[PDB]
Amino acid sequence: NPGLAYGNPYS
Amino acid sequence: SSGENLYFQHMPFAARLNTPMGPGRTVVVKGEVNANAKSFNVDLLAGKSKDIALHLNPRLNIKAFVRNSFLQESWGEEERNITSFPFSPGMYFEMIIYCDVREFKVAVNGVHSLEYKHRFKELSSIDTLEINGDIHLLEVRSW
Repeated sequence: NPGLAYGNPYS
Repeated sequence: SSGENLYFQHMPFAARLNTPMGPGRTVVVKGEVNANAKSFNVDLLAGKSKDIALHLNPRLNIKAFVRNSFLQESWGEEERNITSFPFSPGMYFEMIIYCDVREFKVAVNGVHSLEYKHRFKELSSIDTLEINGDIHLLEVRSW
C-alpha cells in the first residue's frame, strides 16, 4: 500500500 | 528508504532513488505546506552531472506552479500553464510524479495537474530526488 489519501490517477 | 518516516527531516532533503527514472516509474511526495510558506521545490536530478531534469516549484505568493530544467549549467524556458493552482498554505498534499516515455505527468491530491516533456533524455541517469522549502515532509515513496 502506497498510503495515498487521494488515490493515484495513473494506476 | 522508500517509506522512511520523514516527520522530523530537515529541509533540504536529498535522496538517491533505488530505481532511477524510466517508463513506468513513480515517485510520491507527501507533506504539508507551512501556513506561512512562500515557496518550495521538488527536483529530480542526474546525480553525477548535477543536471536537474525536472524542477517543480510552487510559489505561494503569486500562486504559480513553475516547472523548468537546469541543463548544462543553465535554466531553460519555464512552463507555467495550469488549470488551477493546486496548493494552499497549511494544506496536506500528495504529489505524484509518473515518468512516461515522452514526458513526466504530475498529479496533486489525486488529480492530474500537468505534463512535462522530457528535456533530459537519458532517463535512467535521473537517480536523485531533492526537496527543499517551506513544507513539512511526511514521506517519500517510489516504485
